[PDB]
Amino acid sequence: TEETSITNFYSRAGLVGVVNMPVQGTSNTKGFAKWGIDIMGFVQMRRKLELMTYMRFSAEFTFVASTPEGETTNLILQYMYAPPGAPLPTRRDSYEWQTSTNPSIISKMADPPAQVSVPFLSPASAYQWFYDGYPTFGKHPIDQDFQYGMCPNNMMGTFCVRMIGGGKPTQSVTIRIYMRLKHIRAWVPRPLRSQNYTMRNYPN
Amino acid sequence: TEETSITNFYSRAGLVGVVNMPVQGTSNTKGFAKWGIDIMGFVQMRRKLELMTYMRFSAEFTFVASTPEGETTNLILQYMYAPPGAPLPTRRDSYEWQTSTNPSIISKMADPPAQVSVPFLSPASAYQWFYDGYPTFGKHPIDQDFQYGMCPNNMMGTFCVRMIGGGKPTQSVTIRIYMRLKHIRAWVPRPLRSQNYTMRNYPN
Amino acid sequence: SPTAEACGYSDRVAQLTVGNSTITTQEAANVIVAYGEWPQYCPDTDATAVDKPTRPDVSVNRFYTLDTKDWSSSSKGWYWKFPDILAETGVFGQNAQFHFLYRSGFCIHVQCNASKFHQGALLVAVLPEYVTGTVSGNTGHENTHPPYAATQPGATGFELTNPYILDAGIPLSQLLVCPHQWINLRTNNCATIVVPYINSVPFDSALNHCNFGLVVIPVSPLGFLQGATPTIPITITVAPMNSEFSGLRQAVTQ
Amino acid sequence: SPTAEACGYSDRVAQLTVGNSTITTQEAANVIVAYGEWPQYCPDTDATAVDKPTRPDVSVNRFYTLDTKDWSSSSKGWYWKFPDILAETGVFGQNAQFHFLYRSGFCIHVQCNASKFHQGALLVAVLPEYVTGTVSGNTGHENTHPPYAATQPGATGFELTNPYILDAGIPLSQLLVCPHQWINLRTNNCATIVVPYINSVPFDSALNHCNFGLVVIPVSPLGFLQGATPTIPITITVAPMNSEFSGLRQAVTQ
Amino acid sequence: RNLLELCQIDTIMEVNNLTTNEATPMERLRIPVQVQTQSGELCAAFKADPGLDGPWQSTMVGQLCRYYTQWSGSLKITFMFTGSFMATGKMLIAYTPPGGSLPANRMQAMLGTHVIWDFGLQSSVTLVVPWISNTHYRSQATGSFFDYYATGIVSLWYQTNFVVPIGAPTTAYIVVLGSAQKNFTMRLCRDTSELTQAAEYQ
Amino acid sequence: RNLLELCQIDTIMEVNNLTTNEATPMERLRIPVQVQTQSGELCAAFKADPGLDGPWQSTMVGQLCRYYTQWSGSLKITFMFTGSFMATGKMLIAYTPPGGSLPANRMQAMLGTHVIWDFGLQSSVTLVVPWISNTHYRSQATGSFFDYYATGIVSLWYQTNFVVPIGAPTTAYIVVLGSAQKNFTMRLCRDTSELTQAAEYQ
Repeated sequence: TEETSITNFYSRAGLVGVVNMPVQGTSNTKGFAKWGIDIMGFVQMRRKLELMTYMRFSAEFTFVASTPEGETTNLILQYMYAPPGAPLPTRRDSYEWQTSTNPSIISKMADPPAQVSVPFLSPASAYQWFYDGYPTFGKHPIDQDFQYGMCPNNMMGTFCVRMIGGGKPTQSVTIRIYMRLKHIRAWVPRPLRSQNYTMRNYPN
Repeated sequence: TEETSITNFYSRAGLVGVVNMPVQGTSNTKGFAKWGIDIMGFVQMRRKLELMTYMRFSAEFTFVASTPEGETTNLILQYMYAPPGAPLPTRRDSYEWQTSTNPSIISKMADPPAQVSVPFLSPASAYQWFYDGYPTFGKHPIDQDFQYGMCPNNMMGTFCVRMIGGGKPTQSVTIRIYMRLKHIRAWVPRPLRSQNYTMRNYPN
Repeated sequence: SPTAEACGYSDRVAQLTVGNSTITTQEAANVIVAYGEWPQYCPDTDATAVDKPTRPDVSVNRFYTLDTKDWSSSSKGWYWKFPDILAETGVFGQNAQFHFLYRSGFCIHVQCNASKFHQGALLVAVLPEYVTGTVSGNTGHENTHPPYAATQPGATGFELTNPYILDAGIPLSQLLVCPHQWINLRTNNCATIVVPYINSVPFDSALNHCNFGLVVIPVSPLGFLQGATPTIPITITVAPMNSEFSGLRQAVTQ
Repeated sequence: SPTAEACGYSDRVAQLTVGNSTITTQEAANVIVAYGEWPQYCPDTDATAVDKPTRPDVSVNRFYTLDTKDWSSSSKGWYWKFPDILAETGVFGQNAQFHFLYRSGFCIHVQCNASKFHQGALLVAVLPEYVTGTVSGNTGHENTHPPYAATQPGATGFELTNPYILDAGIPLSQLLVCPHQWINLRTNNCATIVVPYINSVPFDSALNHCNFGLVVIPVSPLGFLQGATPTIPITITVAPMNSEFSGLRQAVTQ
Repeated sequence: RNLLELCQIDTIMEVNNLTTNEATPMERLRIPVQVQTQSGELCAAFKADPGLDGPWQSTMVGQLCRYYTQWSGSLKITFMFTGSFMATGKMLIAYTPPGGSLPANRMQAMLGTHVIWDFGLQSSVTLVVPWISNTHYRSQATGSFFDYYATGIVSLWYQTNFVVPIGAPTTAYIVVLGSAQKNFTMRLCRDTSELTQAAEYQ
Repeated sequence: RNLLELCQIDTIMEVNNLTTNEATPMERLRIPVQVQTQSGELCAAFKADPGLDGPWQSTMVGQLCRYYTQWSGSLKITFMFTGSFMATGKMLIAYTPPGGSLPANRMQAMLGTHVIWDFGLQSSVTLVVPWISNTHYRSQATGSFFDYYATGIVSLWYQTNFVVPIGAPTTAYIVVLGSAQKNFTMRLCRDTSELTQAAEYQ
């Protein structure tokens, strides 16, 4: 079928992650929400992506806001998008947040929901779901050891999401984000695995 | 006339079903509303469909929300569409509801109303309004007996409708859904019946 | 136009040919073909199966005189499940029971010992789905439901108690909507129908629920003097068109 | 189609040629080429480096009989990190250690002393990423992690304790998904694979994490009488295709 | 697919709504004809329009007519003579054109539009009923109010008689079929007049 | 990229789900064959459909089948004879077409669809399993309820025997591979039946 192909399979939207900024809550009292952006983060999504070794990503992002109530309130949220190079905002008010370079979108809660399309971010021709081996040359201690996996290439960057208010919010906001991959070309033989637990869904 | 033909007759929108999720009500306290989707469910619609043995369905769905008050409130409702294969959400919060594969639409109450178009779901070339005979091979008890009708082919699937809130809603929502059939090709001699009651409008 | 008088049809003749059988009856009905179709062999595009079907044409496709039933002045009709009835008899039936999938049209001949006098035309019809239903306790509360034996009448083609009960819930009057070849029997009582059919379900095992049910229910009472014979048998013979079956396996009556 | 019987392949022969070496084995495997590709030399468009690479073809590309391991009835397999193993030996290895970037496919020959009797086919595979993982305390709490020595097995191609442990977490059953040339050893036990590969990472130093790991893990137990020989060595020889390296600099084993 | 196709259908409408039983439409459905020495007796009558009589409505045509507020089209009513071969007898079937009343007379009835049936001559005879109307379309349900609605009446009478060798039944039946002519149309669809759901469902 | 491509993959499904250990699929995976004088003993049986047995599901094909509610396609199961060269023996591998039961008989089993294996003649033999179905597509998970779902059964039996010079092992293994034919399709994707996340993450 249609379904079989990657695009069809992939094309369904997914919830990459949700971030909470409680109005009242001490946490996210500070303006902060930023998220690093992983294609991963979805347990289910992770496995599927894992299935193929490498892919190139083009994606649509959809933004929706909902409270735990599920009721929506009026906030004007502007969230900008940082590359990995950058220093991030330190605080809500933080200066950088008024930044020239991070993609700025201004939306209200409804929104009706903001949508964007976002490019693949990697110095390399692909994102690797797994790496075996260090990004680092130097001696390889037991301490350093955690380091094998990382494959920094698969590091999308951050979304920083800023609220307007200097003061604390009256009302609480949480964000859920959905990604569609606009189109993926993926090809490589690679097993999906079911096995015992090194960790969640982990080969290794 | 124009009216005579199936499309003209059919084309009028119909209310396939309404689902209630009372805010306060203990029922649908849990996030749950899912509905299996039957072309049937409309007594009147049922008869008309019954008139022709088989049809292929292409349809438009229209979504509207109204309370028993008839007043509208602001909720952000996302309802996704499940195929029959699937496990359904168990609860409001249920994990699957964050699902990659079920068609997700995000709407507010107004909406102004969300609309969709939806394909025919059957492994078979048609949906049969009636079946005489079991889906099942095995021995045919008096107990099993209820089983003749079913024709599982005519099983559209589920809409699962999710509210955002982790907590219970403040306000009560009910959903009415309308279907238009985008276009139907139906042909087969088949009587409409008026008769005594085996059951509602039932031949048999 | 058709001759007004006769339910007929046929003074003239009818001949049905099939492998290793030919039947001709002077007292016959002109053939009426279902929906203006004629039975065909499933197209490649049509067929999922991917197994080479076996089409024993002659032995399978031919004349079975399954049953005779005498007719009283009035009688409750019985109707005949297509797949089972042949199934009981061979060769077709044995294969049918044997093989999972059976689909085919067939030609049907119903004949009575010719009697001019006979009146009170009888309705004959084939119904694809025919989905039986019960009084449900007659309260309607009962919600009651099928026999297996009922489901598979076998050869006998178990009768329906009541004419609308005939399947389903369809009044004698309304039933006409599905076309009939009536036998008035006012003329010779014979009917010929070929029902090529395109089935609702793309495939029916017919091992189970029968593809068709052939029904016979009298519209008009036979009326007649003391003067002449109380009885005339009605016999039905049918020959299937080339069927398609898949799934060779072991044999099960099921 | 391929001969059913043999894991084989090759009664007939195989010959591997490389600079200043040719190896032929009667008991050989027919070559299986990875993903239907064949190793190539990096295109100009492909290459960022802007340094003229050195392609010592012969000395570098040729036959190294890195190691032999005897095989017991059953043995835990070891798998062989591509870059390091050659690296230890020259000429290739010296350059490899010397030079920052190494990328190339290579041809692999695995041979055993030919024995008809041998059974219990052994799986051989190459895996690009192969990313090792630990029991993590077997609670799973532990979150544990690599040796450097493990990372660079060097020539030895340090063994994996458990077959699924082989990299990573991939069950013996499932592992097949990455294609293998099995040596049943039922026939002559030899395998030939050429793995041209397009690497996931556009460049890997391979000074560090190895580009490939070549794994050998027995599917089926060797079974045999007291009657005949308890031992047969398995030896692996591989010759790289013309590699590309950049960064001349000083020498570091790293 | 078109409803009209259904309209054509042969299915049978009872001559007059006479309910021996509600349950069985049959009793009304067949209309007796018997040897009767009297001359020009009324076999049966029904309002031609399908709606009024009811048995028509029960039939597909009637049902559909109920559906559409307006119908125009020639209706056809076939009658089938179920009696024995030996039997013979001649009948008169007349459409009484609107503006007329039911003739209540052999002579009055005959003139209208009629056919003479000859039994044994023809087992079955076909009556035809024209569309004659002031208005281009007619409304489905005919209340007391609407003349424009009203189609007219059909009546059957004995032209000659019914006759049979004894040794043959005195009495016989005729069965009535009806259909719509090729040109038959309906308009102004309404909520299902044909069927009303006993109960709606949420 | 297509899942089907994965389906094709050689990777091995265990003949029957026999768990010596949950941890090691291997124990079930290889199926013993030994010299046995008896005639027509049952080597093994599994429900042909990948879902039921489980080892299939464990395999790529099985896993994918779990993914899609409906699959249609000829499945192929290859068997490999790991025994020693010296050994020889002949086997029977049969698909029992749906509507049949598992033959439980050499004779019954044989007739179905079968191949005769000759060891030494061929180290490996390839069984093939056709798609035979009433319905165009079949559902993935076969509950008690759905016959239409059910593919059928596969069973292995000793045609001749297993024989070896002593000096050679009495007992040997066979390894089972399986794949999907070129024409193999799936539909009605579902949430990952193949894998369920132990826990979801916020």
